[PDB]
Amino acid sequence: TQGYQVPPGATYTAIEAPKGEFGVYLISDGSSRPYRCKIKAPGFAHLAALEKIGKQHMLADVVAIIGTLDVVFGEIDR
Amino acid sequence: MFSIIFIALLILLITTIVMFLASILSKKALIDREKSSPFECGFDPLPFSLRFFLITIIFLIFDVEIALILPMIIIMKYSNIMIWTITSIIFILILLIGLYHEWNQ
Amino acid sequence: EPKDIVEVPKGYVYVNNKELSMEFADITDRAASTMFFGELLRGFAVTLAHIFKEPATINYPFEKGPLSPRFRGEHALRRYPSGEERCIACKLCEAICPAQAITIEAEERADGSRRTTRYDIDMTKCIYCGFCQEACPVDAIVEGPNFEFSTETHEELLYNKEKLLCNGDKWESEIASNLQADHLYR
Amino acid sequence: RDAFPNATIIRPADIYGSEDRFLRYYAHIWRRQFRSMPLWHKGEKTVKQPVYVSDVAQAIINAAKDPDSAGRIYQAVGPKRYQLSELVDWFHRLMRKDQKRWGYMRYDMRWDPTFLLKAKLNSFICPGTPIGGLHPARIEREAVTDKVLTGVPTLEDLGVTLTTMEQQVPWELRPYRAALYYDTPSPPKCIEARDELRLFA
Amino acid sequence: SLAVEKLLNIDVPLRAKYIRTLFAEITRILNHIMAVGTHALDVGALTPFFWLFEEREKMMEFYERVSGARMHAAYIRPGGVSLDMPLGLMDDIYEFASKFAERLDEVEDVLTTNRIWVQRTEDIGIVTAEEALNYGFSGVMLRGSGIKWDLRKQQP
Amino acid sequence: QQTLPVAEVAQNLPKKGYSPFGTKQSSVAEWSLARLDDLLNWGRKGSIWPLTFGLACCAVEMMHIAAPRYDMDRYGVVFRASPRQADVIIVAGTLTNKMAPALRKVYDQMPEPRWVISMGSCANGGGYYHYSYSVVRGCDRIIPVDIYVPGCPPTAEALMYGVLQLQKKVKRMKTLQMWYRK
Amino acid sequence: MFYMEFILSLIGSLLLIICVLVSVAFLTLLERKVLGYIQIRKGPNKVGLMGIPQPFCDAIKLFTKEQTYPLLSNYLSYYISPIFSLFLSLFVWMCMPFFVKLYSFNLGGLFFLCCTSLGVYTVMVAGWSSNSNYALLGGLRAVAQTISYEVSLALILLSFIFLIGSYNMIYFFFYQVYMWFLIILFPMALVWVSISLAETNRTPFDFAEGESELVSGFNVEYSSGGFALIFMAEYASILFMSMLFCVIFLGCDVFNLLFYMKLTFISFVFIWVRGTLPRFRYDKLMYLAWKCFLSFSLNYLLFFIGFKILLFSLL
Amino acid sequence: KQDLPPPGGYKKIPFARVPPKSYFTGFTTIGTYVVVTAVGLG
Ligand code: SF4
Ligand code: SF4
Ligand code: SF4
Repeated sequence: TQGYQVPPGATYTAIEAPKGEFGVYLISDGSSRPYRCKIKAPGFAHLAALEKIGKQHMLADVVAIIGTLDVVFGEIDR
Repeated sequence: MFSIIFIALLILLITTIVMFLASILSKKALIDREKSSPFECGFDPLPFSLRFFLITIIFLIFDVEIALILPMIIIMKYSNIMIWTITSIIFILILLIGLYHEWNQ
Repeated sequence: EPKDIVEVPKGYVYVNNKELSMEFADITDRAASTMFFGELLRGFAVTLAHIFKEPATINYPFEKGPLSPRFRGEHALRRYPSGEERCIACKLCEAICPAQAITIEAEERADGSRRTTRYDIDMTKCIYCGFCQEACPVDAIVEGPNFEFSTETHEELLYNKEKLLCNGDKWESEIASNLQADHLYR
Repeated sequence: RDAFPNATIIRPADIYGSEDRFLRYYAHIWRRQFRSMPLWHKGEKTVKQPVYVSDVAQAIINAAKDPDSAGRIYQAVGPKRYQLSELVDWFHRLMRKDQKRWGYMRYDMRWDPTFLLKAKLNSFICPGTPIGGLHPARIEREAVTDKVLTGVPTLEDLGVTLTTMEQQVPWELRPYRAALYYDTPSPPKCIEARDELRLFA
Repeated sequence: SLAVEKLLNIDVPLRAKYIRTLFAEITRILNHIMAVGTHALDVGALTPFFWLFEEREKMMEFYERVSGARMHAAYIRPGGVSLDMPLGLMDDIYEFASKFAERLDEVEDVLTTNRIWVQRTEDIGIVTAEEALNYGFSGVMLRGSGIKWDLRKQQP
Repeated sequence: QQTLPVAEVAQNLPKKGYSPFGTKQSSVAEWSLARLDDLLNWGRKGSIWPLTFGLACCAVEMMHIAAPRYDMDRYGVVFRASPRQADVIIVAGTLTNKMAPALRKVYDQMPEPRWVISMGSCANGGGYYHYSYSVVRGCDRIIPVDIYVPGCPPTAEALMYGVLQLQKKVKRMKTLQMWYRK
Repeated sequence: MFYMEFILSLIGSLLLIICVLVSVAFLTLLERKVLGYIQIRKGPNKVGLMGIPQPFCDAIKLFTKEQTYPLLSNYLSYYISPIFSLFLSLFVWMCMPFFVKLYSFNLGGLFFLCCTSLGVYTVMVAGWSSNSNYALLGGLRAVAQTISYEVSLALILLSFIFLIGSYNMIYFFFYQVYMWFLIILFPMALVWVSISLAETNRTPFDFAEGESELVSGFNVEYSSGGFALIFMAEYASILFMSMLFCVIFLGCDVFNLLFYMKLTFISFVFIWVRGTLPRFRYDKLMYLAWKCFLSFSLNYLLFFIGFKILLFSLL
Repeated sequence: KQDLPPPGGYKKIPFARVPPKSYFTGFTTIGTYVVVTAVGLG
């Protein structure tokens, strides 16, 4: 019915996703619900450099760049 | 050549008749503002390129050059052999030297 | 064997670390592979060898692919072997439903039982996660084996109590077999 | 009204909008004849007061909700009267047909039996709906001017603000514009009551 | 689960650790099959997409056996795993992993060292070491450029 | 429901036939229009071309009917990237507020007949982000949907069951009979 | 002049057009079937019996759907590209080597180069009239690759005409009576396969008309009959390239059934490279068409200039 | 019984890259092409 009482505190864990580093910044207020759960997706930081990488490349070059960036936009858009 | 005109006009007439009957057979629905719009992926919406124009110009120069390489198959049995060989070797060799010089510069 | 540009450590493996060979035999081998399409010939042969392989097409719907006894499909409400409905309106499933699809309204019946007056599962909202069957103290709500329940109309996926009871009546044999073959894992 | 006594009768004059039988009918290739539109008495005699489809839909809803509209005839007409020649010229100004290379010309329909023969053949050969709605009933409907009746209520008694023509119609005829030749439009002139009485004299 | 377990100070058993390691590696192969198939569809070679998605469907059958869903298993929970492994799951995982290497070699026979794939993948989008370090790159984008950072060994 | 017929009862039942209308039409023109509509629906159900519209996770199962185990290509079903060349749009994923005019414009540029398959709980009814600030509560508020495939990631047998249900809907389309009765 | 020559020429040309169109439909069936068998999956099935009337299911569907337009006002320029595309694809077949006389094409290679030089014209009107930036980009890219290998194709066929001594296509038969030209011209066989997959848009040269970097190059706004005529024209170009490979390299063998078996085999090879190779880039394809293939063309044309001079002294 | 490995363990799962057998050699390919075209010229 109501979730297990996590002690109040902040942690940031991060493991090796196949895309990169997948991180959870989980902050709990002592209740059964999390106060904050920020998700570090590696595809967001990989996609943030597309503006510099994609300049002075061709169109098929950019198609291959998103092909090799290994981005999934569910975690990028969160 | 007169039979070629008749068969080409028949192919054109058959294709226009097939497309006219396809336009009759096409399902006519209500025309829309957004259905007539040009397709850009998703959300709705090029200048002159000089590199493609010099690609067309290189194609034109090589096409007119090929149009002088075209006759000499017939002429090989009906001309002077030394003159024909000198012109053919000089023709393709100057073409190759020009291609390699435009590659290097 | 080409030399290493970067010395490979013990716990790592390096790709594209080989030096480009400069002896004339390897240069002629790479030249013949470039000129005569040898690696493209190997790719064409590997492609052509898969025509002679068995096709993996499983010919739906005469032959259907493998499932599991733990499989999550259409939610359904079970019944006791005596015939009384199992759902005691205890509302842990709605409390644990993360998309909040389940709506339960309960009144006391004429003999004094706790059983529901309304049990609705929005299957357009249900995410088929199986938290309700784990949070069910009796074995009332269950994930049935059915997944061929695509509907023509949006309202037909709003499952009532009578639709869930009819699903429990229809799918009772396979659900009971899965629960008999799966209860010691849970 | 003989069967259902408390039946509300909304009478639209001519309804314009998107996917209509007014602007699309005056927008079609099959209506024109060699870049020239035939009109009855050059479109000058007939005066039409067209109404938007959202206005008559709001009138239908306001009649359905308010129960004082039982058995009352509601004249559904627009805000201002226009004659057909100025309407068609304004439409062709909106579709960028006013350029001199297009060759726009308005001429009398009664001198042209070929157009009526084309309309009859179009009503004949079409199995479903005729193309452009060029049945002779639409011809007689565009021939008949819009006459309002005094003492019979108008949609402003149903509490709907009628949309003016110049706000809505350029949005409708924006996809219908022609391609510009390689070589804002003026609004049309409304016809008042005294000018209509002078024209019909 | 490691976030909630580090908040709760809860240590999982060793069988749960090995099950999560094996399914994380199965997940890693599934992700890289999706990456290779998507990249080959974007470049143009559409054959290894289906050639590897058969293998991907076999691992999704493994996920379906262990949890009951082909994806979104909801299987790893804070405190271990939700359900125990069914009997004979590893007797299929071993046969599958024995058969997977020949399919890997068949993919590299058509994708690796094909000159068109090299022309679409070599000297394209060059990322330096300071680029990947400053711009927050992680994983393969770190290790494409030469950085030896793998989080499965540095912080186990 | 109805009880599915017992084989003692079903042996007395005659064969259904291919045509849902039946060959018992009275007029010869009505029968000819019925067979022309049967041929037209056979041509339409013989090849529907869905559009590559993959919004979210559901689409990972959508490629799994492209996959060699399920093999959508032997059902007339093959993906087309351009919306003009496609018959079907499969809404496979989560329609958001920034995604709404893109989906509406892509559907409006598709030519009619237009059948829409809602794949997954985010596509129909909103689903697991139904109470979100930037998720449309199902795609039925924007695009008119003919088939609704239920599972959160529909198994690929269930998506192909939705495809076969769409083929049964296309086979049940009555156009020329309605024209004769219009 | 005898009228049965005109009557039989008309009958043979119309029979050729009909059989080419039905072979285009069955070539689409063959491509969807064995292109599936390139991977593990099966081809078309379950329609009719064993998937045979699947192209007729395509033809009934494509001739019934709503003919949409890239703009609402003026769209007659949208119509003239599939008409001329199918006209050229059915008109190029008149220079096929027929041993029983249909058309006495003494210059058949020039006719083939003419129809290929109109291929750029039909794809240019395909690109421009579709009113989209994707359509213009695909049309410019297709015009770029087709005029880039037009010069190469002219030089390769010009090197082949030196072997037979004339421009008559039936003269390929008399010079292949002892052996095929696949033995003597195997780098020319690989180069001619790279040529024939470039003028007709196939997967190795697909930056013009692909589904990855563009959604579609010049078929992006073409649908409901126009796409059907364009698709039939492209597959007729594939059939013509298969026949023209089978005439030049493989022995012409026009009567034998083994010639048409080899034509189906070269169509199988065209679908075999459809499933295998990835797609080239714009810069690498400008490198390929103007440097490597052009240098090979001029060099091995010099080789046959020397060889035809050497045999002229010996004969 | 629980889901456990068999006694003696599983066999060694192959993970290395084995190349396909390459019969041809570049000198051999060039020489055979030269010999084949020299017979073909005659
Ligand atoms: S948890 Fe089970 S018994 Fe309790 S209310 Fe839900 S379905 Fe009924
Ligand atoms: S499976 Fe999950 S989403 Fe569906 S009713 Fe049960 S708890 Fe709710
Ligand atoms: S319905 Fe389920 S599987 Fe589909 S997009 Fe939504 S969360 Fe993903």
